[PDB]
Amino acid sequence: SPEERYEHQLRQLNDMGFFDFDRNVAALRRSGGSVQGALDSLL
Amino acid sequence: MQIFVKTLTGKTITLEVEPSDTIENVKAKIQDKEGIPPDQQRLIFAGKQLEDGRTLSDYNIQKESTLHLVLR
Repeated sequence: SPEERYEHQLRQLNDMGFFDFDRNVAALRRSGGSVQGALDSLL
Repeated sequence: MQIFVKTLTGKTITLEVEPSDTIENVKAKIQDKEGIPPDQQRLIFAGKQLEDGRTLSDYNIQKESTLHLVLR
């Protein structure tokens, strides 16, 4: 499940001020777990 | 005042800064401590990518706030 799989990255994103759970999970799925790669999409 | 800068690998950098310090200045401090060139640095706070010409006070960054550093 992506919510368990990305628990750490989701916490990082929340700490950074990105709180949209479905948007974050989708971005992390498309970047293969990379916060670095997800960030352009989230901004 | 002190602020913190956290990397994605979990390294926390402590910086000495002033409220009227620019983001450009903060990236330079980061370079001095950690060796990261400023052009590679993306600083994130409260869902925003911080812009070089703005100050810490412009973003209401105060004592012991934590910024996140993401490399380009």
